[PDB]
Amino acid sequence: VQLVESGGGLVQPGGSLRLSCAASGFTFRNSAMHWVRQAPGKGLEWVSSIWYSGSNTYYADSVKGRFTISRDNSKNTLYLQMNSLTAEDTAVYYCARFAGGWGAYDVWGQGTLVTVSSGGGGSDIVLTQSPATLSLSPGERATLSCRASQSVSSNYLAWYQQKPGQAPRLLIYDSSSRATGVPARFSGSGSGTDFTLTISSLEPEDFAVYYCHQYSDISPTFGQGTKVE
Amino acid sequence: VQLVESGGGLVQPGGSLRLSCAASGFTFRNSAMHWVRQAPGKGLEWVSSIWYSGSNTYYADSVKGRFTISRDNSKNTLYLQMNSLTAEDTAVYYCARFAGGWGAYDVWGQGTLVTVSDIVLTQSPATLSLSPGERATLSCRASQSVSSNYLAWYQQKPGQAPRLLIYDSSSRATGVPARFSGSGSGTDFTLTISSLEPEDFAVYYCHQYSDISPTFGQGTKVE
Amino acid sequence: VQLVESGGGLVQPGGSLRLSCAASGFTFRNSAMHWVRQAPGKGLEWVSSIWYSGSNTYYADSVKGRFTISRDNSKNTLYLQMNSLTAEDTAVYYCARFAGGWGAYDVWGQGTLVTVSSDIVLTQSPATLSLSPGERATLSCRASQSVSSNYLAWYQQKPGQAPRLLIYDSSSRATGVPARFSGSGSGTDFTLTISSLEPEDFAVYYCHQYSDISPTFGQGTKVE
Amino acid sequence: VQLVESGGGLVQPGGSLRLSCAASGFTFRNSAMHWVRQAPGKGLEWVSSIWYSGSNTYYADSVKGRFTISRDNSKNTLYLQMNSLTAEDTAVYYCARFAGGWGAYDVWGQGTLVTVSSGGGGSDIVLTQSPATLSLSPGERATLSCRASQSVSSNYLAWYQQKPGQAPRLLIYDSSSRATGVPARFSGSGSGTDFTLTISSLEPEDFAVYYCHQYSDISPTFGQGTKVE
Amino acid sequence: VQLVESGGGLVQPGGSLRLSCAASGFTFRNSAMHWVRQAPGKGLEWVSSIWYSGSNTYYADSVKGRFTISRDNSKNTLYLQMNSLTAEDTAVYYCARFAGGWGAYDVWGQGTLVTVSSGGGGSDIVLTQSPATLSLSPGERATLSCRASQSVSSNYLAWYQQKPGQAPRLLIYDSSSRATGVPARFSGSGSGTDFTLTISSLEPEDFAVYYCHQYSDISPTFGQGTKVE
Amino acid sequence: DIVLTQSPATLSLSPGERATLSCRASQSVSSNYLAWYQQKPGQAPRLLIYDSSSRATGVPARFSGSGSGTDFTLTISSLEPEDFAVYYCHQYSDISPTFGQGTKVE
Amino acid sequence: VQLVESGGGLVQPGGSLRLSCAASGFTFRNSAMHWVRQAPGKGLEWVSSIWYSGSNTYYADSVKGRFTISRDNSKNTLYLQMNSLTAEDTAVYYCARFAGGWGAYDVWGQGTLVTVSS
Repeated sequence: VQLVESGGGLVQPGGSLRLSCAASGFTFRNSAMHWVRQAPGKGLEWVSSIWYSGSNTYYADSVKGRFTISRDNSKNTLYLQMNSLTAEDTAVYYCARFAGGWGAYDVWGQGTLVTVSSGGGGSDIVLTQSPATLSLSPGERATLSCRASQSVSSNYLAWYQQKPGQAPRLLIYDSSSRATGVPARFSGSGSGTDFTLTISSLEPEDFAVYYCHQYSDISPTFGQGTKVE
Repeated sequence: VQLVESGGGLVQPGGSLRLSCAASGFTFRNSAMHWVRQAPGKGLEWVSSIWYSGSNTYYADSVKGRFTISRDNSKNTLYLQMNSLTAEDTAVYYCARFAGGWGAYDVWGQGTLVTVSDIVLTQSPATLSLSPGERATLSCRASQSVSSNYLAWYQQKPGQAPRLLIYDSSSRATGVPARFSGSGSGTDFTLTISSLEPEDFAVYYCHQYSDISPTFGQGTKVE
Repeated sequence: VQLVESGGGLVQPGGSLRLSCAASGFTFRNSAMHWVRQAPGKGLEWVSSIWYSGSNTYYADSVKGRFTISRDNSKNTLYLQMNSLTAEDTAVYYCARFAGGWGAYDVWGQGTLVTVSSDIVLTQSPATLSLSPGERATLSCRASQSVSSNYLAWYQQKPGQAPRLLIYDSSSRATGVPARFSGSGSGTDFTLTISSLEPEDFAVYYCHQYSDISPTFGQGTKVE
Repeated sequence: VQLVESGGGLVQPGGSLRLSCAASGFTFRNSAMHWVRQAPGKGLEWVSSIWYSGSNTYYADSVKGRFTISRDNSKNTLYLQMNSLTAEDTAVYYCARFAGGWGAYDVWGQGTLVTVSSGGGGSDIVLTQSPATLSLSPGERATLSCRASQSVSSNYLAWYQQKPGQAPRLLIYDSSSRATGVPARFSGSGSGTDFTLTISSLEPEDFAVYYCHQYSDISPTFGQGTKVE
Repeated sequence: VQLVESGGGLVQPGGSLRLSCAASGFTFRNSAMHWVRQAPGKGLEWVSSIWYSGSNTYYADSVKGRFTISRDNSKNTLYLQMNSLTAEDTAVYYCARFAGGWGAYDVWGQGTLVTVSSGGGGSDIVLTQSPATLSLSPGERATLSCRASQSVSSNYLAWYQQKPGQAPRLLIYDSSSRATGVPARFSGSGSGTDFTLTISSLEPEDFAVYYCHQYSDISPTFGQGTKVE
Repeated sequence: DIVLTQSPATLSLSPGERATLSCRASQSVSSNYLAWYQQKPGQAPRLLIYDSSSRATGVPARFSGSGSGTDFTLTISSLEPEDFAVYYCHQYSDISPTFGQGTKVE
Repeated sequence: VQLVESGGGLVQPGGSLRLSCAASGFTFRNSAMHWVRQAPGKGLEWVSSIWYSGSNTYYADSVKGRFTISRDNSKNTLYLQMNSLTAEDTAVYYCARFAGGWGAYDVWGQGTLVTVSS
């Protein structure tokens, strides 16, 4: 009683890949077969399902319209055709026999890693903002930090304010240059890998989420935001 | 059916005051009489109780040893002697007849106020959640200007005495790592911990010593 | 440069205790010595001060009239006499040397805990209700333990005036109370309902248990 | 039913203190009374027990010979006399009525803090050794670190070697001076707050525990040791 | 150049002992002499110090008030009088000559073991609680385990709740009996060596430390606690 | 099997006098688990002393128990008219409970 | 806190009889319950004992194999089934709560007379 999986690998975004799973030890023609995936460092996520040819194949919203599950009962083989791949599809994909009330997912393939990427061995510039949250009162000072994993060339770092339901608004660019119409109580500083946004005296209209942003290369990245409450 | 209160007023700490409550309209000889107080802008708090003879008088520990409840049934009057008063005894004191299953505190006196009697420091934020390596920026804002910039910062770890970090607003104490730094003047002072270590997670207090009545901020927890 | 503290402990209210702090490593004869205390879960608070003599001694209003600070320079010892203690004096007391412009409180004693101390907690909900005339006010009183005999009462208090009985024995409407007030519940969960609010009904409402020797009140619900 | 405690406080090592517990609301003279303590940030620990006349008083092994439990049924009071106190006796002490199969410790005193200390602390220079353990082979290099919390004046820092069951052996003193008879493969270096002991090529006799030691003030301190196995 | 130690041994808590160290091969009258101790499986710890005519003896805070260092230069002997001994004094004690900048502790005694015990090897029933910490939300169930090294006769096991700064509260006794005033959401079960405390639906006031406790013999023991946060 | 022997079998006394009753066990009574009971004509026994020396709740102070091992004594300091009855000692130190044969105070 | 006893009476030798004891005011389910008897003009005599589930029930030699002690914790009731009765069983029988170190027989039933005669 075994499922022998094959396929996967590293592919470009928008590319195509086909996974296969060869069964033995049970009457494959009668069994419902599913695909399950697991993103790196994440939990299990159902992908697709196929049953007898009098039923309908099912897909998760994540893959419906791009992936095709199929089976060839004469070869006891399950297939997953993966088209129009995106970096969000990066995961280990498992084939599994579904037994419902008689065993749930009782037989699993060993899993194959599918990574969808166009990048090299280097990483993008990662921005880490701290703290995640600041609870303050009007009149008080807010000091926000943005630290980069690599030095930001030319100090090409910007700060944005975003209020609920609204688009982000530019506050600071080039690390220290205050945008047009921005009150003087906003000020940025720092260079290289250490940047700071300071709000000298908070007003009630300053309570929002603040993002830092580096534009020193072709791969723009944002910080994850600091919420000022 | 009435309770007429008298007494109270403004008193020095450690002083003494007596309260009285004169009853009419019911058989005061038999009634259980209680005292209840209410601090300014607070809830009701029971103080003391007295009943018939052959019964125990009761006090709350806030007042046990300093207050004396008594009654003279021949004058239909209830008394409360309050000695060694402290600023936390400031409250409005009510006399009340206790009827238990027949009305609880169904009759109240009108109540009398007993009151026994600088630069405020406000720190921000109240709480900071950070990781090692990150920067902590602490604020201290005084209600008036701190002359000579006589403002200090202390670190306190749980269960231990406070520890001097910075005084004179910017002067870092002997043996304090350089990652601690203070700034500001007048009414806005700031303590910055440039790169946190796990032993730096503690409560931090600012402190002004520029006058006769030294005051502290209420502390910021860095967790 | 040490300060060796001793004393403290658990005592009954109105009792007495003495704290001492023995100094070494500096010219204690010349040093300004202070006492500082910290209640559980509270901030640092100055208590008293003593100087050269020259001795205009200083106290906080919380302790002035009951506490006595003193010093014996021949033994390098600081003293704090605590009389007529109250539950609000419960705190950890620190001795400290005051260096002013040359170190503020640069040396601290280890601190000693003084506890003056020795029931049924009432929790009201919600803390606040904003309503209009004609609307329904529903008040809850949740007890930490069962209230025997349903000995729970409700009082209404308007600003600056004494409380007034609305309901006692959980369900008994007091004399003169309009029928729009109603109480219910048993054991640990009690409710006061004001069916259709009047403009004079906007006040603070307290629940009250009198089923034992230690009567307690809820913390109040403000109806505005 | 109540237990009113009193006593406690701050005491010096070797000192004495008596704790008392006044009972009300039950037949105290018949009840078994215990003392229980709890060190700061630690769990509950039974200390002593006393019962009717004709029964044995019992003590924990840590306090047997130093503590004395007693009772005065005429005052409904329980006592604990604590002699030969040491910093390990620092705890909150509770009196408690023991009901056994009828409620275990069903009534507790409020607890009183007993702190035994001589004034610490403190100004002591803290030495931190790293790593705690090094697993190496003969011929390899051992590099040991000692970090001081404050600057070690005159670089008065020493290194000792200790093998199991033997006294420590001086290796290095004055930070860099190799003691007489110590092989040249041992060498110390560093200054201020950063010191290092290097064993250039390990021999089979070099596998032991190594301690650093500062003697630059009146309060000598040691590191907690690095084991080279 | 020798230091000959003598003394030590096994003593009961509260007892007394005197250690001696006889020097030869150097001008003992000029040397500063220290005592150093080492608890079993622990690091080195300085104890006391003594020097010349102007007797300026120093002690560690742990022993100040209980130990007395002295010297008799006419017999070239160092002494350590140890009073008010406790199990925390159990250690190997070394005498050592202090040479400061000319050798630190360059000469050590061989060490003598001092053990302070009243006969404690352990017939006591050990209770192990698991897990040490539980992070849950209001409304969820908390299941706490208490395991005994030996069978708990008559199921004399109790459960206590302790909030910070307050005395413990009896929750459960006789393994399954709910104490007076305890809400029905608390329940205990189990027998012999396997016991469980269950909080069916957590309330915000139920977040506290919980201890199990066996009273089936004359050496009562507690579990080490489970924190529900 | 622990035999309890009370003495004397009969005590003739007046109000105000002292009653001293003795119970001797054939073996040592473990933990001093010995109790005293008072029984009046036609009534159930009523506990006076347990654990050799513990006076039960509601029992007047004039009753007091003492002793250990094999020799136990119940003392009634000042006999009242209501104290004249039969008194039994009782050991519960093992799984085989035994009683004394009683001492009648008359 | 009381024990309400019932049963007894006059029955012929070799007959059978059941005694009952209804408890209130304490956690009966956890208490050890004993039966004690007293022959006319004689002293107290232990008869039987019962404890928690998992413990041994005990009988005096004079009743072993004929008497049966039992309990119904749901009804807080103690029973004594007395079979094969003989003139030697004539006595007043008491139910009692056994508190051990915390009060020995601190609660007694009022007793019921069982007489065996023809």
